[PDB]
Amino acid sequence: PFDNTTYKNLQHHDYSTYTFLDLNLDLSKFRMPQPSSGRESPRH
Amino acid sequence: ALFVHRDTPKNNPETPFDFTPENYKRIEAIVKNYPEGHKAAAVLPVLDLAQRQNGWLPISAMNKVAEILQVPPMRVYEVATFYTMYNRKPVGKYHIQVCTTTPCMLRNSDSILEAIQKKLGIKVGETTPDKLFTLIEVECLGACVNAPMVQINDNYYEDLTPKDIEEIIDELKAGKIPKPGPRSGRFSCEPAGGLTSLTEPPKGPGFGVQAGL
Amino acid sequence: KTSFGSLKDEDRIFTNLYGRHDWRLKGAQSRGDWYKTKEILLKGPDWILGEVKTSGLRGRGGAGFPTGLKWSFMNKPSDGRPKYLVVNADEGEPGTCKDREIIRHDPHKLVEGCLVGGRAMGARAAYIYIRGEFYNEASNLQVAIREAYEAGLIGKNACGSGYDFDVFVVRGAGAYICGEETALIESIEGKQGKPRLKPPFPADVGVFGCPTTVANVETVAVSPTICRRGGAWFASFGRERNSGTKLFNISGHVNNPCTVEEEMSVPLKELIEKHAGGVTGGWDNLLAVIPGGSSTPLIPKSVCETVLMDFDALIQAQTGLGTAAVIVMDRSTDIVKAIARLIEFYKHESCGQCTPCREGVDWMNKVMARFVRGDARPAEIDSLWEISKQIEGHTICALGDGAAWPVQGLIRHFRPELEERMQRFAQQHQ
Amino acid sequence: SNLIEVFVDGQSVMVEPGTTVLQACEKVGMQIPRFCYHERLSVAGNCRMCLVEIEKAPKVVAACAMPVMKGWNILTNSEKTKKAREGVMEFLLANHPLDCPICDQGGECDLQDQSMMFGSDRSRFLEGKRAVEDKNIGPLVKTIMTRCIQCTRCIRFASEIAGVDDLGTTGRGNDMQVGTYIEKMFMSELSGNIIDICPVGALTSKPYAFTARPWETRKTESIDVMDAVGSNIVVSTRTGEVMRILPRMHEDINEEWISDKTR
Ligand SMILES: NC(=O)C1=CN([C@@H]2O[C@H](COP(=O)(O)OP(=O)(O)OC[C@H]3O[C@@H](n4cnc5c(N)ncnc54)[C@H](O)[C@@H]3O)[C@@H](O)[C@H]2O)C=CC1
Ligand SMILES: Cc1cc2nc3c(=O)[nH]c(=O)nc-3n(C[C@H](O)[C@H](O)[C@H](O)COP(=O)(O)O)c2cc1C
Ligand code: SF4
Ligand code: SF4
Ligand code: SF4
Ligand code: FES
Ligand code: FES
Ligand SMILES: [K+]
Repeated sequence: PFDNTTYKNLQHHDYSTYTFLDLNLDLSKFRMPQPSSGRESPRH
Repeated sequence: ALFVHRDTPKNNPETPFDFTPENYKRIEAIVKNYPEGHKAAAVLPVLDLAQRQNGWLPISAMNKVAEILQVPPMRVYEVATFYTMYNRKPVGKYHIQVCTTTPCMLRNSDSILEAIQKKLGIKVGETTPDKLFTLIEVECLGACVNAPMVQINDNYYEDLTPKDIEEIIDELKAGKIPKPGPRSGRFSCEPAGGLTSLTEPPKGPGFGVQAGL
Repeated sequence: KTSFGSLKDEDRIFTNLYGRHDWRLKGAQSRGDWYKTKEILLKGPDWILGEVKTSGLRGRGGAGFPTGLKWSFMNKPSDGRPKYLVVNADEGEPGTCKDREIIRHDPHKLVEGCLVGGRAMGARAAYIYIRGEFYNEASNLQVAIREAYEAGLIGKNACGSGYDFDVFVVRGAGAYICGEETALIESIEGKQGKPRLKPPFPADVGVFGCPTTVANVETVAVSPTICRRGGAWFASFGRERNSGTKLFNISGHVNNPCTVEEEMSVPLKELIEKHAGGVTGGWDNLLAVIPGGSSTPLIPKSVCETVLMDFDALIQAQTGLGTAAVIVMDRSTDIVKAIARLIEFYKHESCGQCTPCREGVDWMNKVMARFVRGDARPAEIDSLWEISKQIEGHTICALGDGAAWPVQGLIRHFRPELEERMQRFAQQHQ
Repeated sequence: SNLIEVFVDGQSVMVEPGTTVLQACEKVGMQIPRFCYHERLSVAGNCRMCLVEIEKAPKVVAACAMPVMKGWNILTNSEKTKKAREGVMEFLLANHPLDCPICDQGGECDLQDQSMMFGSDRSRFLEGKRAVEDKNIGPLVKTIMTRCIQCTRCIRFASEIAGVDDLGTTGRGNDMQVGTYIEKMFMSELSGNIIDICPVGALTSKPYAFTARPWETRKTESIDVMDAVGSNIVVSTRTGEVMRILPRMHEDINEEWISDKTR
């Protein structure tokens, strides 16, 4: 039903100190390979 | 807060520090986020992860990051000293931060800071003797319509009063965690006298789309 | 049209701005998001840029640069280097909280805008830079990006269009100077937040030396709605060269501080009296209003009555729209202490690269502390005006102008108050 | 060819594409004041001394970095250019210590010379000056960081020519300090050139300290015999007594550097 009172952003009360990095680690298996500049480092 | 380091017995290059294997996996994901040839672009998140593991940055996480990412350690020192979110000194468990910019100073954040100071028995930049709190003064934190406000670790406590924030500190001293949000009748950012706008339901998909799309 | 204000709820782009509805993908698709995105990505980058140009959208970061031309600067064949969109969500300017609400409650609008903007200039990926202190907002954005990835809306074969586009989220480490575009580009690359010089523009050399476009969250999150509803619909609001709607953050000495979407040319008095509930103590108690956050000069009560809230109506009133953040100070405000606090804030958040800001912002901080205490003679008011003129226009980035402008506004509109405070201290001390 | 025509004070000169305003003014015979620009280090543009007013443009550009294009008129001695130079030098001398009589750079200081030539004549500063803690980088270079103006020639020389990567800028705002952040000795074979390229007396020569003054040393051009490179040098003496050895400009051997054994 149409609700205009209850706050629906209640997921962020259960965020630990590793949530962002674990989410990034989960996303790291969905992404395309990165382009390469032809050297491993700028000083190589 | 000095920008030069002296080798104390508690902070020396021989201080033991290393990443846990799951943190190594997160570090390798962070490195894989960036293009090849620019592995130095991951200095910020790996250093932040090292801080979240250790609680503070000695001079053993910086050289470990420099060895892992193959960069000169001077660049890691520059990055650590430039940014204010990197703790080069061991802070307490709860890092209280009170924002005293003009949009918060107009709504009397000084009363909140004074109440915290005379509750914990310390001053700005000082830690409790049992290493549980650390009170510093920061700039604007992006919640100016929720002024006054403080930030404790990753939690934003907004629309505070001296009695309410004294109760919040009491809750933290008992080991409990409070709810990171505004403490008045408002929920996130709406006016306290009800919704002036967006009282209509959203129209849903397919509304007002132009012809030919 | 000549009368502006009172935007209807059907015309507001940011539904669920207050967080009262579901912010996840089910809540996003029940409101209009991710609709006909395959057709948008298939109609062409030139078509998307033309729809943006016809809308008359200007940059909501604070510069007011026309977003159509700025996004059309990247429409060039690639020389082998990749091309990047970078969405900036640093939001370190005082008085501004709109982008935090956009990240927290509407992440799907942001990532749909990221996909559309990436198609508009042939970008390879998106690097959303978010503030270090916005941990829960960045986590919500990552959750929404994972939800979009798992449904195939972005990633490989994005929305069944054959376009390749990734979205990445990076986090800052507490530096306001990183909000600048070139400073953000340097901060992404693993360096300090020291801004580069122009030329080279980011369209030629940006992040990792690649072509890059830096765009605000508010100028990205409206692009799908512009491309769906139509450019002329977006250009039907506001005056000429001020087309569209805007998020306004009213804070300070007001009855109800709030973030509200509104038409562009709404009067400031109408905005305060309709959405903020009025000035604390009534409209007669008003002393000063900062129109666009701490970078823009203030205006007093007499000017503030009949000024529209757009770019031209404030430029002609020797101020700027900025981040459209209205800070209200009533008559109980020590305005000199507030401006001295602003100069102290600009003193702390300066990268120190180029010497006029690095020395003179501390100089104005010292003389403003002395002005607040009243320990001065009236000649250093004009000396401070000369110093602020010496900084404005001789720096690498625009933080020097953003620190010089409030001093000039305070001098110009409130020199008698400075003079009487200083002469009162001189009488009481000697 | 690809020569483009630019105007310096109304005088037309030909320049290659990509040439900065500073190099064009040097081609016509004008020397733009500069602090952070060196012809062999990378372009930094963080001292704002080289600001010059291109006509029909209401914003001064940095001559050390901005390239010229066709039809640009460069007003090198206009009113707003001089005002910009005076303001930049006022900001530079706001926090400088009154250490000229105790300085080894006195009489050969770049800052003193272009303050006499392009700066103003008196001070409006009235507050307390800053103070920077002095660092130790070795028994070759004497370091007094209260006099450093953060020109970042240290970092560029150690990162591009010496190739050591041991100098950096730690801090933010007015409290930014050029240093090594730890007790580390900058020991390379080219560690006197940072003394050479420091525009102020922050990095001076430790063996030369408090011995002579530049206006009295007789300069005699000679050849280094320490190595087989054949570096051209200047021996500066004082009353029949060798005081110090400086490099000579010679683009074919030792462009403006020498090894510290020679020095
Ligand atoms: N939103 C915020 O949090 C803050 C906003 N501001 C506002 O930001 C503004 C200053 O920012 P800037 O980025 O310096 O503004 P503006 O000088 O740069 O230009 C805005 C954008 O247009 C591009 N651009 C401009 N001319 C161009 C050209 N000829 N060719 C190619 N690209 C071109 C720039 O690269 C930039 O991305 C002020 O209005 C200030 O009030 C200031 C501080 C904080
Ligand atoms: C010191 C400084 C801080 C800035 N911070 C922000 C910011 O936090 N968010 C923002 O959108 N623009 C900020 N800007 C403005 C940007 O330089 C740039 O105008 C903006 O990121 C993109 O503008 P656009 O809306 O046309 O895309 C800042 C500028 C300066 C000089
Ligand atoms: S004006 Fe200040 S913040 Fe901007 S580049 Fe110069 S020193 Fe840095
Ligand atoms: S470096 Fe130059 S200006 Fe500074 S004290 Fe020495 S001689 Fe004087
Ligand atoms: S010590 Fe000298 S050369 Fe080094 S950064 Fe400072 S002024 Fe420049
Ligand atoms: S001024 Fe305090 S949160 Fe912005
Ligand atoms: S010489 Fe150009 S800014 Fe320093
Ligand atoms: K020197």
